[PDB]
Amino acid sequence: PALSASSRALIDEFMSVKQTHAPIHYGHYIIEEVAPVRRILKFGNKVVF
Amino acid sequence: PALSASSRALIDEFMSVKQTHAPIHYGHYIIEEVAPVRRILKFGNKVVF
Amino acid sequence: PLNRRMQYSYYFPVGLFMPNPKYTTSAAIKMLDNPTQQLPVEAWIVNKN
Amino acid sequence: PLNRRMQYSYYFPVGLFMPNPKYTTSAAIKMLDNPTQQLPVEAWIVNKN
Repeated sequence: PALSASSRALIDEFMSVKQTHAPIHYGHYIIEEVAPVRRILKFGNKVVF
Repeated sequence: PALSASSRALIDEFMSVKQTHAPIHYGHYIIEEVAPVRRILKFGNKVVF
Repeated sequence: PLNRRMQYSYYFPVGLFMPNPKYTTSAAIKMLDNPTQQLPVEAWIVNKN
Repeated sequence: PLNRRMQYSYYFPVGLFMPNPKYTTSAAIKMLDNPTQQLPVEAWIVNKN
């Protein structure tokens, strides 16, 4: 599964916290990318691994 | 006892925080594993051990 | 002969019911329901994979 | 020939819909709309850049 979400409110949550973030909001949903190539994601100065 | 839970929400909050997850919610409940084997629970990228 | 197969036993309840003074030791779980009138009906189990 | 090309297949769903008991597990995000009639239209993904 690739990195997907529903709205950008969960993408900007996932970049802030990557351990305590929500995978499922009220109707909104976000899927963490699990893959062999662990892609490094930058969004401004927030960065996850 | 195995990792039973009465909702998806208790699973997805037990994956997030570990030392401060909720054992007993309002009407739902989750059950920590005290099994002799110890499995890592690969959920997205949020493991627990 | 040494590669033996120990087999344990696991157990978990399905669809229990908390007593009527309900509570919650959590913060970041909000369920769109009347909390004093909810009980489980299914149990979620994590697989081997 | 040591620089080979692996080809993974990535999939992600769009426009899904949660069950009617709708929960949340991040107490930080708050949308300024109704939570109960909330469902996504799209899916935000990330590029290679």
